[PDB]
Amino acid sequence: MQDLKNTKAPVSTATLNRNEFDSKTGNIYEAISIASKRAVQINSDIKKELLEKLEEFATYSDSLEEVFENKEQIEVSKFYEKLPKPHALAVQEWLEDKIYYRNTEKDA
Amino acid sequence: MARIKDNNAPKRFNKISIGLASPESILAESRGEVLKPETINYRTHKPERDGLFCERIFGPVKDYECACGKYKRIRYRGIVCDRCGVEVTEKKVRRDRVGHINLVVPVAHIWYFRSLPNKIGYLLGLPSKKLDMIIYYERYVVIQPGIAKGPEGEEIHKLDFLTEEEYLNILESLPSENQYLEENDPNKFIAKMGAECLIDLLARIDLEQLSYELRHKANTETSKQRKTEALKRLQVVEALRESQDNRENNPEWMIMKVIPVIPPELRPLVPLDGGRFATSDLNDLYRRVIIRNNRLKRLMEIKAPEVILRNEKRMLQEAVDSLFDNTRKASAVKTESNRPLKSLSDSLKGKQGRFRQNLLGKRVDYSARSVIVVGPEMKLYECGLPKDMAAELYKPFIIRKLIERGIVKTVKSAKKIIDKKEPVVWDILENVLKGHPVLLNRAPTLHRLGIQAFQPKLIEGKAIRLHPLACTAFNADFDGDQMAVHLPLGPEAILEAQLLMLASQNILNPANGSPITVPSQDMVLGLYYMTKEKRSTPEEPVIGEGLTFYSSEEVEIAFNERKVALNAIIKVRTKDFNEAGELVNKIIETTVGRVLFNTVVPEQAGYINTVLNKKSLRNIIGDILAVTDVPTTADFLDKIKTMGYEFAFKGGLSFSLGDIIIPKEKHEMIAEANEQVDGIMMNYNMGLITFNERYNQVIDVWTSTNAMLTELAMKRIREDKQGFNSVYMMLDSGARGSKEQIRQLTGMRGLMAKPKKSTAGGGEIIENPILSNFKEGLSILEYFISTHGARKGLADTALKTADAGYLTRRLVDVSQDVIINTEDCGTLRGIEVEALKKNEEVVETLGERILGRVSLHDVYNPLTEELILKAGQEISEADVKKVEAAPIEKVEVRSPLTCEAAQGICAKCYGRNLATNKMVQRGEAVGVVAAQSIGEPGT
Amino acid sequence: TGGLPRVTELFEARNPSNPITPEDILAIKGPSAVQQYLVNEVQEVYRLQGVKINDKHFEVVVRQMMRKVQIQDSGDTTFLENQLVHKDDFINENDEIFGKKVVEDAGDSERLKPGQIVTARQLRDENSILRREDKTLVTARDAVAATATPILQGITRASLQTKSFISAASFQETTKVLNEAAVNGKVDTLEGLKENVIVGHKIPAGTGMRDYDSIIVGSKEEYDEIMARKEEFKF
Amino acid sequence: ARSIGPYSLITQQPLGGKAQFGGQRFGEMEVWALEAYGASATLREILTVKSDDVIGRAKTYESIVKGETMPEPGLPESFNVLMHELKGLGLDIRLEE
Ligand SMILES: [Mg+2]
Ligand SMILES: [Zn+2]
Repeated sequence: MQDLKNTKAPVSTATLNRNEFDSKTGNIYEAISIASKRAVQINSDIKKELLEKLEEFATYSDSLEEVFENKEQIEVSKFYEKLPKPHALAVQEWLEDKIYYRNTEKDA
Repeated sequence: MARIKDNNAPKRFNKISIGLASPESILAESRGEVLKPETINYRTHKPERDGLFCERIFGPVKDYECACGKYKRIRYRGIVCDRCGVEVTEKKVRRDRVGHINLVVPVAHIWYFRSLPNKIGYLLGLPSKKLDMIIYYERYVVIQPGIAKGPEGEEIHKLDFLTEEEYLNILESLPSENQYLEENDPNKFIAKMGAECLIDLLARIDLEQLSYELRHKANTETSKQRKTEALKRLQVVEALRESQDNRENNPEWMIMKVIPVIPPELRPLVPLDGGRFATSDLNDLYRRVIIRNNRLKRLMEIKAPEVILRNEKRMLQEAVDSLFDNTRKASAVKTESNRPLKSLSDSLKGKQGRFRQNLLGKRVDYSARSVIVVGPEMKLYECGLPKDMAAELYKPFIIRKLIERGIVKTVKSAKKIIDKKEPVVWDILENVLKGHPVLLNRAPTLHRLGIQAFQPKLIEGKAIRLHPLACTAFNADFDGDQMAVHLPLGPEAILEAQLLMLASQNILNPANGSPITVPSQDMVLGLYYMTKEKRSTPEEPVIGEGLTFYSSEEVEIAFNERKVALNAIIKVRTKDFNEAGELVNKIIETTVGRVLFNTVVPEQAGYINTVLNKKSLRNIIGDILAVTDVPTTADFLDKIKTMGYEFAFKGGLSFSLGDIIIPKEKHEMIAEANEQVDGIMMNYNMGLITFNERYNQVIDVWTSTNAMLTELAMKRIREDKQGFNSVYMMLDSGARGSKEQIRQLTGMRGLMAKPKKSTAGGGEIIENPILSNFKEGLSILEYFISTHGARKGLADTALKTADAGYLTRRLVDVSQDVIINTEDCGTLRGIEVEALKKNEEVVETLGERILGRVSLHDVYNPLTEELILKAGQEISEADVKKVEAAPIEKVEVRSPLTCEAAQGICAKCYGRNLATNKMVQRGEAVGVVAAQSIGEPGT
Repeated sequence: TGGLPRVTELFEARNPSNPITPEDILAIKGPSAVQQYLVNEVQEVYRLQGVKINDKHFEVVVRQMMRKVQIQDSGDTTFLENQLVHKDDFINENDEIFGKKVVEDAGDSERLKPGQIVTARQLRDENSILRREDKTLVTARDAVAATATPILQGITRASLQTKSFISAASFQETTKVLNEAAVNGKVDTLEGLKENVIVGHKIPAGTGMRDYDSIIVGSKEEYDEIMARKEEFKF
Repeated sequence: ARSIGPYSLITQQPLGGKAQFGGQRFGEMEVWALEAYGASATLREILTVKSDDVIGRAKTYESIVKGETMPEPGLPESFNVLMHELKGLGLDIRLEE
């Protein structure tokens, strides 16, 4: 699993160098497609980890109130919220050559 | 309620196939048969059983409720009621279920005997008129002569046309046993009439043999007209034959025994206020068809006389023809208001058809719109977003974060919290906005820069904050303009926006590759003011002139200490390119403001030591992007924007009546022009010159006076305050204003054109120009004169914007299919490009024209034999300089016109992508970019 | 005020009200010369107003403006006199009919009728069979290829004759295009932008090319671990 | 500003106008801009799951709320209407993979 605590991906939108992004494939569109597929995978993994963590801190309350207050759950959710977005993590992985891609049609 | 997972998986497809519809196919797709022409009961507003809106065929009107109300709620899903026959399901099914109409007699589709060319006529070889006589039930035609012979003994041939009397006579002359023969018996005499005859005749066609005979006839016939007709029939038969390998395409399917009925929701019966109903024409046409078919069936059952039966069959054919395409009929069925009814065919063509109305444009969710204000403190990739707009747009993301935080367990409670605008909502929205850009669009979107991606920031108020540098791309000012906000949702869309549509990435103009995020107005004026030099005078000594500095650090120290002026001429030691192109330290005479400007300039660009205007700024940004990457250029743009704004604010540059210096000699030269005009007039009165000559001389004198006055006014304003006059600084920098406008504010508005309606010649020029200017004030007469030109200009713009848009639309339509699909097609053909010269003046240099192209062959220097250009390589700026240094006048480069690609254009023939100053990459929609680039300036 | 009408006239291949017409240049100097003339004229009109647009855009447009040829002799091909066809279709038809034989007189042959285009191998086999049967031999003539001359269209006419039937129906003459497609059984492969916009699929440009749907991605560390495990299991 | 709201009768598109709480119109020229950028996914998402993909829009909203992967776009309702008209006019149209 990725070390989300020590990730170098930018938190917000940043001006990325297009030449570095498409250097490996020679086509910015192919790189964008690969990055988005990896971003979908990263988002799935992050959702699974967050769901497990929330289930660990989930408290069973039988009250019929519409608003609940769980400070530990709120803190965990805030920590996950402050992390970079999945697509930013995918871009950071792509820049660091941490994404493996293969074209099935070209290798057939 | 969570939407039910409709297990009808979205049919994945990459191919669309069309063909003739078999009756069996229509029966297979149909859910039932429509007997009654009634639509609904006028009292209970419920659909009539077996009608055009019946619930047994098309589906229940109410969700999970049958027609009779026996079964209700979702618990009876999939159950068809035994009492009313209506399936218990969703109302949405009333959009997909199709009905059918079982016709008593077959009928031909208008599309295949009225369209040019007619398919049935070319298949059967019959002319259109004869086919019409067949279809509308006029004459019988012999399908099979058999043993029947003419009254005089003449041989009867196939396709022969017989009148009713002739048909009866031939039947009487034949033995009764002939009628009892099977249709496959060659001796049987078969002669029918109408669409039944048409299907019987089409089913007997050997398409292969028909193509054989048509080809042989075309090859052997000596008549040109007959050869052309044979080839034209051959065309239809070969097309229909080529249809067969793809799919079952049988010619007799052109005559339908069954007519399908489209789902009712596509032809709605909408009740209006007051008990009135709004109905589509399609309901009326279908109702007419059922009425006529039922009348034919009844007349068949009662065995009506043959003339009446043929008339009713012809009227059924007319009803079917009208329902398919009414408009082609001369006697089209019309309403009481004489408006022709809209048929099924009319739903497709025209500006209001499906294709151009509901498929090419749409309204979208997750969208917003407000007024735009200037956020000059923002970065190039950031936009300010009002709190309400962000809360509504990002509502489901905020809901997700609320459920994740455990505050609310349901989406309803999350919506309640969001609507109350609690601080936790803002705390979550601040994180949600990060990394999720929005798309800003201003109509009209003339080029692709009309939609750009920005990183949103929460702000106060109800106006969207826009970065000033995006205004030129958006053509947006802050006089009341509005922009639409579009929110991408998926990760692919977000990455697409960030990596292609981000404002920081869109520095270049795709039309030419020049920078489009150039500073303007306040920024340019401030940069010009800071970078301009001031020399010392005894009245106004300049602090710090002549000092030498070890680097920009000491210059900054002195400026902050107020020991040197901003415009002082100083000497500093810093990096600059030498004659060899290397980075060395040298003492260069400069200005403190120029040093401060160079403190933010990227190092690799050298030292910039010129007074900054818009043109020089554009060239500087282009060079900086040439030597560095896009992010560095964006940071440079942000820094110079802030610097220009700050140094324009600090100077307090204003507009006063004292800056508009009307020359004191204005009256004297107006008087001299008046004496010259008087000389011309007295010359005319003595007959020395003609009327046209006097008019031309007077115009020449007045225009010479205007030119001299413009030059004198410009000189006065320029030399005022050593070039630091605010109006002169505004004009010279290119921030705002032109020479003509300053002339009108200071000199004389000059000659004006008459509004006369002369059909032959253009507008004549009034011999008396507008002597007064806007500082002196125009008289009543002069103002009335100028109103003509003002109104003319406004009308011209308002009327020609649409023509420019239409040209853009046509270009996009003609160029949409050009996409870079292959890297190299390997052509040896190219275009020979030379420097563009007009009237002995080089308008475009050879290097500028060949910049970004791919070389055809290798090019060698004729003087030094050095390899300047390699075949198959892009022409970069360094190669441009090398070519300009060498005595080369013509360069052969690969061009789209000479490309040999199978689909679209290859990458090498296109050359450089002007939006990135890099080689074009596979997938670029170069055709749309070309169309937009041509169309935008016209608007 | 006159620049926009001039541009519209140039792009439409319209003869001037006082006729050099592009058709004359195409007839005399050739296709490349007329393409260069059109590009230069349009770019000059745009330049007079102080607007800089690269020549490559006009070149791309003019390429689409010259995608058709006019046939001067049908030969034995499927096409018709004075018909406007795609250059690719003309070349494909000429290549398909090349080297074949058209039956002039069928003689006593039962498998061949007069008027069919047959390959030389088939004709030789049929004549050999007839010779074994001692019957009259089939006489066939060489296939005659069609000839055509390049023509220059306006933007409207060029757009009006697209290959896909969905796009053509969307543009104009919906009835005729739909009729011809339904009779011909035409299959639309969705190769343009207008078609995919209409149907709501990914456009075949930029990110949405068909090659990119076949790409399989994954974590490089995970792939290396999987490969190492596979190698360990192979031992 | 609108995330979701009422939809029209025939086209099933989101309504227009501020009084009806509707979305903005995204027409031909702006689609040309998207095509020029090569923004395939943005154009697909806008043409289907934001305008007239009835199942797609609901599934997309549910996925955004629950944080799941975005469902694949379906057939727009405008294309369904076009296909139904062409079928009612007697032309056999099939979707082939
Ligand atoms: Mg405005
Ligand atoms: Zn090429």
